[PDB]
Parts: sequence; C-alpha cells; structure tokens
Amino acid sequence: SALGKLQDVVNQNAQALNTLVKQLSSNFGAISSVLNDILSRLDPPEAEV
Amino acid sequence: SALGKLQDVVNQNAQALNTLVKQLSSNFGAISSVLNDILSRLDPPEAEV
Amino acid sequence: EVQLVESGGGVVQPGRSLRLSCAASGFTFSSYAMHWVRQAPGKGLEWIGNIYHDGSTFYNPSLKSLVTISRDDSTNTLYLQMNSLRAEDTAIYYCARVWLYGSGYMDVWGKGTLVTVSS
Amino acid sequence: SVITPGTNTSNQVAVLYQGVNCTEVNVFQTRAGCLIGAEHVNNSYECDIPIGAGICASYQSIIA
Amino acid sequence: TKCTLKSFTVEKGIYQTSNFRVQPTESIVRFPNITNLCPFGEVFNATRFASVYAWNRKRISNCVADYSVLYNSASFSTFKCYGVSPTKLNDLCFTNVYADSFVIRGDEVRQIAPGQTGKIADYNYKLPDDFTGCVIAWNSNNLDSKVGGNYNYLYRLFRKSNLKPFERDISTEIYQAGSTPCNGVEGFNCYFPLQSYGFQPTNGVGYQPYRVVVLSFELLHAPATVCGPKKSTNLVKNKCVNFNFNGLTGTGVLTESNKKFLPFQQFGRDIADTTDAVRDPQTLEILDITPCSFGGV
Amino acid sequence: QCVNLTTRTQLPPAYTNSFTRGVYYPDKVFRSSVLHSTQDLFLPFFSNVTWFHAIHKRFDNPVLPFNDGVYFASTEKSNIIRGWIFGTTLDSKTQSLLIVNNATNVVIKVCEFQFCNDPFLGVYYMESEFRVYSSANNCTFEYVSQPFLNFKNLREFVFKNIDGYFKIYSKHTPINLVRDLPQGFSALEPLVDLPIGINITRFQTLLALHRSGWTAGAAAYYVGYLQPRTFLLKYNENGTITDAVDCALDPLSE
Ligand SMILES: *[C@@H]1O[C@H](CO)[C@@H](O[C@@H]2O[C@H](CO)[C@@H](O)[C@H](O)[C@H]2NC(C)=O)[C@H](O)[C@H]1NC(C)=O
Ligand SMILES: *[C@@H]1O[C@H](CO)[C@@H](O)[C@H](O)[C@H]1NC(C)=O
Ligand SMILES: *[C@@H]1O[C@H](CO)[C@@H](O)[C@H](O)[C@H]1NC(C)=O
Ligand SMILES: *[C@@H]1O[C@H](CO)[C@@H](O)[C@H](O)[C@H]1NC(C)=O
Ligand SMILES: *[C@@H]1O[C@H](CO)[C@@H](O)[C@H](O)[C@H]1NC(C)=O
Ligand SMILES: *[C@@H]1O[C@H](CO)[C@@H](O)[C@H](O)[C@H]1NC(C)=O
Ligand SMILES: *[C@@H]1O[C@H](CO)[C@@H](O)[C@H](O)[C@H]1NC(C)=O
Ligand SMILES: *[C@@H]1O[C@H](CO)[C@@H](O)[C@H](O)[C@H]1NC(C)=O
Repeated sequence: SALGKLQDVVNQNAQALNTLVKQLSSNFGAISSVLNDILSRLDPPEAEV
Repeated sequence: SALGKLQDVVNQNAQALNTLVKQLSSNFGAISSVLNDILSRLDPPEAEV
Repeated sequence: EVQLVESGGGVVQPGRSLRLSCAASGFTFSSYAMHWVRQAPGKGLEWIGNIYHDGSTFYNPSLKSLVTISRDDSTNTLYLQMNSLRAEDTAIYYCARVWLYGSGYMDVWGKGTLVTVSS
Repeated sequence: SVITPGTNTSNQVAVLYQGVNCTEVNVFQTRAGCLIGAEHVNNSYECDIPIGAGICASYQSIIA
Repeated sequence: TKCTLKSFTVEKGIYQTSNFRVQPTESIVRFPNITNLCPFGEVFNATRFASVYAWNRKRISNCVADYSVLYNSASFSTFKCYGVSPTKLNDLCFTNVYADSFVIRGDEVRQIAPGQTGKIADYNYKLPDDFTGCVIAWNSNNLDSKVGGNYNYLYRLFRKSNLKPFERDISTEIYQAGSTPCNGVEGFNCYFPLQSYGFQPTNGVGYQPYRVVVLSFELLHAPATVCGPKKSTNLVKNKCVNFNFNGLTGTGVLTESNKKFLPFQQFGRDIADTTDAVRDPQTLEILDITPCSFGGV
Repeated sequence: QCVNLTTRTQLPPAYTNSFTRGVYYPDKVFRSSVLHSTQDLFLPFFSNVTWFHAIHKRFDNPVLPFNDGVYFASTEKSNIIRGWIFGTTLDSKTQSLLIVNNATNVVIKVCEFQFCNDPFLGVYYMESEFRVYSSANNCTFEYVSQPFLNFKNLREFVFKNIDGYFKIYSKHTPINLVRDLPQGFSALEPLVDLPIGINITRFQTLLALHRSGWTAGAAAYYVGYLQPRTFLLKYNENGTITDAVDCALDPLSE
C-alpha cells in the first residue's frame, strides 16, 4: 500500500469508465437498451420516442 | 463577524440540505408531489408516467 | 304467479339413469336462461349446468359427461338426464332462472328435489 | 456498513448500523451507531479501520 | 479544420476534426434454413372460437411465419400492434409466439389493449403493461349471429379480484351478494358469474360479434424458432458487414474464434451488454464479432 | 394397476447442509473471465436441504410441495431413481407432467393421469413392472429424448416453472463419498426446456423396486427449495462458472 495515491487515481478513472460503459445497458424507461432493436422493431413515430 | 468563514461553510451546508429537502415538495410537472396520491388516484399506466 | 316445480327425485340404485324435470308456470319461458344446481348434505352449493333458448348447453368443468341438459319450449319444461350414477351424487337439486338482459340475479328458485343413491 | 479485515487474513466481519440505537435493531453502542460483532476494549491503539466519533476497529477477533 | 474552428485562418497546432469509421460493404442476413409455414390458417380461419372467459391459447413454434398476408388482408378491421411495428413483423425472429383467440362484442375491442379497464380486462382477459405483440379483430356477424339469438359466447360478469395478466378463469363458482350468505335459497339469491352475449344480426354496430386473435411474442432470449420469410445469405470472413442474425442487427467484422461455447450457449455479451460473439444458424459455427475500426481524425 | 407398499419402516425425514450446491447457468449467454451479478430463483448457500433414503426398510416417496422451484440431488448407484411426477391434484381433474427414464429412452408426457397412491417401476432379478398411472385420456405434449442418466454417482437437477416453461438443469458428477453431500462447487448446465404450460404445486419421486415382496436398492436423494435472490457468479477463461457468492447470506458475502 505504499503507492496507493497513484493506484487510487488509476482505480477512480477505470471505475468511471466502467460505469460509463455500464450505463449503456440501461434502457431509461424505453422498451430496450439496444438501438438496433428499436430501429428494427418500430415505426419512426414511436421509435423516435 | 470575526468567525464568518466557518459560519459561511455551516450555513452553506445547512442551506444545501434544506434545498434538497424542499425539492421533494415540487411535482416537476406531475399532478402531485406525493407518490402515494399518484398511486391511489391513477391506474399504473399513467401513474408510471 | 311465477313458480318453478321439480320432479324425478327418489332413492335409486347407482348406475341407473335419472330424468329430473323442472316445470315452469306463470311466466313465458323464452328470453330467460335456465340453471341446474345441486348441493350435498354437509357441502355447499355446486352448479351443474346452463341452457339457453338457442340450445347451448354449458356444463361444470368438475364433472364431465355425467349429465345432459335438455330444454323444451312447447310445454315450458327443462330436463336433466343423469347417467352412470356414482355414490357421491346424493344431493338436493335446484332449478334456477336468470334474465338475459341484466345482472346474473337468479330471481325465484325451485324448491328442490332429493336424489339418494345407495347399494 | 461492514467492517472487515482482508479475506486473505480472516472472514470475520462486524456490522455498523449508522445512527441507529442498539435497542432498535458483542453489541456496542457508539455515537456513530450500533456496532455488532466487535468486542469493545479499554485499551487505546492507533486507528486501523475508522468507525467514527473516535471509535476505530482492528483485528487481533475484531475489537473496537 | 476551418469548418471545425469556425475560422478562415487556422493557427499552428493539432486539431480534432471528426471521427473516422469504416463503413460496411454488404449486408448478410442469417436465418434458420427451416421452411415450414406457420399454421395461421388454423387460428384465424377456424370455424369455432371459444368464449372470452375460456379463451383459446395456441403455442406457435418451429415454423416460418409469413406476416405479410395478415396486414395486407382487408378483412381485419382492427390491427393494433404494441411494442412492434406490423410492417417489420417479417424482418424479426421471435420465440414463444402465442395465439389467443376469442369472441367479444364491438365496443369492447378497445379493451383488448394494455392498461384498459372494463369487464373483459378485469375478469375475462388481462394484457400486461409490458405487452409486446399484436391485437387483430374483425367483424363476424355473418358467422356468429343467429336470428333467434346466438348464445355460444360467454363473458364473466364478476370476480373477487382482478385477473393477473395472461390468466384464464374457467372456474364457474357460485358467489354471494352481501350481508346474507349463500346458504341455499334462504338468503339473497346467489348471482351467477357467466353471462351470455345476445348476438342477433339485427343488432347495431358495437353489439355485433367481433373475433379477436392476440399474438404475443418474446424478443430473442432463447434460440428462436419463429422467423420471417427472409432468405439466408452466405457468410463472409474478416470484413466489415452489417449483419442480421435472427433479428439481432449490428455492424462488425465476423472472424474465427477460440471461445469454447457450451452446446446450449449461442451468443456472448460484453460489459456494455452488446453482443460480442454469435453462433450462426444452419452451420452452428461460432463467429466472433469485432467492432469495425474507428477513431479520431 | 396400483399396489400398496405396506412393509415400510416409519422414520422422520432427515436434514443436512446444502453447502455451495444448486448453482445453475442463469441464461444462454457466453461470458468469460467476468463477475456477473444475477437475480433469479436460486438455491441458498448452506441451506437446510431435506434428506430422504432408500435402504433395506426405507422407501421414501412422500408428497412434497414444489413452491417456486426444486433442487433435486441424488447420491445414486445401480440406477434406482427413474423419474418425476409434477402436478397440482395428481388425478384426472387437472393436467399432470410425467418424466420417466426407463431402460430405453426418456419420455416426457403431459396428460391427465389418474395416478396411483404409490407409483413405481420394477426390476426383476429385467424391467417388467410399471405401476404409475391407471389412465391417460387427454394428452397435449409428448417429448422422447436421450437417457439423461458406496454411492458412486451424483445427479444434480434444478426444476423451475416460469411462464409455462419447465426448465430442467442437470449436472453429473463422479464421487466416492459414502453418506452425505460432498462439499464443493459445480455449476449445473441447462438440460432441457419443456413447453408444458401447466400448473405445478406438488411433485413425486419415482423409484424402482427390486424383486427376487419387494427390495429397495441403496439410494439417497435430497430436496431443496429455490428462493428469489442474487448471486455473484465468476466466469473463467473457458466460460465455466467456477465460484459463486450468495448476496444475502452473510455481511461478508454481501
Ligand atoms: C393404496 O392406498 C391408498 C391409501 O390408503 C388407497 O387410496 C384409497 O382407496 C380407497 C378405496 O378405493 C378410497 O376409498 C380412498 O378414497 C382412497 N384414498 C385417497 C386419499 O384417495 C389406494 O386405493 C390403495 N391402492 C389400492 C390398489 O387399493
Ligand atoms: C381465410 O380464408 C380467406 C378466403 O379466401 C383467405 O383469403 C385467407 O387468406 C384465409 N386466412 C388464413 C389465415 O388462412
Ligand atoms: C438447418 O439448420 C439446422 C439448425 O437449426 C442445422 O442442424 C441443419 O444442418 C441446417 N441445414 C442446412 C442444410 O443448412
Ligand atoms: C433443519 O430443519 C429441522 C426441522 O425443520 C431442524 O430441526 C434443523 O435444526 C434444521 N437444520 C438447520 C441446519 O437449520
Ligand atoms: C395452481 O393451483 C393452485 C392449487 O392447485 C391454485 O391455488 C393456483 O391458483 C393455481 N394457479 C393457476 C395459475 O392456475
Ligand atoms: C420405455 O417407455 C416407452 C414409453 O411408453 C415405451 O415405448 C418403451 O417400450 C419402454 N421401454 C421399456 C424397456 O420398458
Ligand atoms: C378430457 O377427457 C374426457 C374423458 O376422456 C373428455 O370427456 C373431455 O372432453 C376431455 N377434455 C377435452 C378438453 O377434450
Ligand atoms: C481452460 O481450458 C484449458 C484447455 O483449453 C485448460 O488448460 C485450463 O486449465 C482451463 N482453465 C481452468 C481454470 O481450468
């Protein structure tokens, strides 16, 4: 634990990137989290929503 | 006004907590700011919105 | 006045057939739907069957192929044929009448008939 | 909150219920909350795992 | 660079202008080679439908479903699809397709929808809030009405609680009225739950019989069995393509892989949940999916 | 044909520890070198798993609840356990599921069986005795497949019933332990998915008699119940689940 200050910065940056990547899996109230599924399943008036 | 620097920090923290509490009373465009009133007055398709 | 009377009950051997009749007096037999209900001693009411002016017969899913509901409109009567009698069919039977143009209130009831099966 | 040493060292844990009295949940009452699973000792050492309000936990079992 | 910095003079330095991404060259569609038509004629063109209290459920699987003969048919008055567009129904591969057939009157067709209230939604047939599928309804007065009155179709009038979604209540039980029990004739006389529809052909629109078929799907969670008519293309290695594997769309390079998939396992997912490997139908091989080269210019 | 077995010895069923058994693959997605958190109907770690014996005179075929799902473990030698019965009332009023594994093939049938009080198979010292049901009138689903199968063999199965689908997960393990469940980890691969679409609240184990009265071969099985909970599964470089964490067991695993 001598080099904890640098490892803390590395872990925080990697964790922020991992959280940002993980947030793509959330649909945020939509029918799906995948854009291709929405574009292949719905007409543009509701796919727009 | 000798100890204004510490008092400013205490006032800012208390005011931020009070503002965060008072934001619960706002409906943000919904019919009510209370979740129980929405769940008791509307069906789940519109209560979800 | 309105009256439902039944006949055909008695003490009969099990496996012998029965024909229970429900005669209606005082009201026109059309535009009403007729029910058969039974209840065992120590047990609650159990619905048997429905029949309409069309001739559509609806049975209880619990008991299958034991009964057969037959409406007749020339003399305003209703018949039940019971075949292959088991020992548990000892029951008091009731004839019921619903209006097709309202809630399912069964209005007046038959007084009931007694069926006792034994060996 | 779960107070633990490394899993390489031991699997013993202690549970801190923050701002909760001990009658509403090795049970010790701190100003931080109720600490269950740590033996309170009268000796003073350096802080290893911070609990709060001057209370710290260490492994030697888990002591507070 | 001039357009990015909004200036006609650009100073010395390095400037991020755009993001290069290689575009796909051709589209490959991979679908199961199976060519068994789905028995929609046994569902829509059946002689008899059951009542709404005892609605008929048919599981449709392991066949190719040609949806284009449904939407372009002018017989259906109501064709309302929730969670899927009806035009795109040919392009998608489904699993666990369910056909629910029953007969209801005219103004109750609006009650076959998510989030509706009424007798049919509460006590006869409930659709979930997250329902995906299609509700198809057409007038059947010239089959399901008789001049004396058709009585083959029933609806449940009352239940103690609302139904769960996709729950069938064939149980016909005598129920009470209030403040007097149903201990025989002696109390308030006991109400019956099932009432028959009065179908005559002289009845106005809104009371006439309408046949309803509800198709319900599940969107690509198992190895899919129900697929549209689309013809399977050949597979190309090491090139950027926009692929469609059983309704899963995307862009990437398909390469050989060394991932030891278990027999049940079909595809693979990364942290972001985007598909990283897939098992192609017809040939059962495992193709790795690597995103096409991109970066900053 | 039905036969009452009247030579049983009265004994209460036993209980033992689940350890870290009952973990199955939650989905059909390949995952490698990752830690995945999933919320599903799982068997809790170190739970109280019910132990039933078949020894000679013990013959344990009781009436057990199904609840949300059933973990079935079998310390088996010489092939006594042959199948299962699922249903609600186990008669012709409702529709019931039959899974059997006889000497030739595995048969799954969904019919309205009028089941016997003591359903069983029999081996003569050849199989020439089958008394499970007396009738089968309305059959909707049939599925004939390959044979699934000191105590030498360990059979783990997970039976789940969600959305009209019966998921059976299986794992076969060579063991040499004499009496109890070995302590270790083995992830159950999915075996079959059956579109039965029936209500299941009760289940029965099917055993086989040995005739030379009747004799029960040495066998033991364990019944555990699944609960909705979260596991943290570890996927190695080969896509195999090698370790698991019960998220609600103790504060350390939480
Ligand atoms: C095996 O034992 C069971 C339980 O004693 C028997 O089931 C009973 O059989 C009698 C005779 O028909 C019925 O009156 C009871 O109602 C049955 N009990 C139940 C709970 O259903 C069974 O019949 C026996 N097997 C044989 C072949 O006689
Ligand atoms: C039902 O019959 C009509 C009569 O020609 C036909 O046009 C239609 O395609 C049929 N529908 C199905 C689903 O077979
Ligand atoms: C068709 O697909 C199946 C998998 O569903 C596969 O087993 C079979 O070999 C394929 N047939 C051809 C001719 O590609
Ligand atoms: C398992 O259950 C039995 C009775 O239900 C009980 O006596 C026993 O102590 C339990 N075992 C454990 C480890 O909880
Ligand atoms: C399944 O059966 C049990 C008892 O047999 C009953 O309480 C339950 O409501 C049934 N569920 C369904 C969906 O039929
Ligand atoms: C196994 O069961 C099947 C299903 O009834 C049957 O056809 C077959 O003959 C049985 N085999 C033996 C050896 O009993
Ligand atoms: C189930 O079987 C009984 C007797 O074999 C029969 O009367 C009944 O109609 C069957 N049910 C259905 C839905 O066919
Ligand atoms: C993964 O598989 C390889 C063989 O391809 C084997 O050598 C290795 O030991 C396996 N990994 C583990 C953790 O067992």
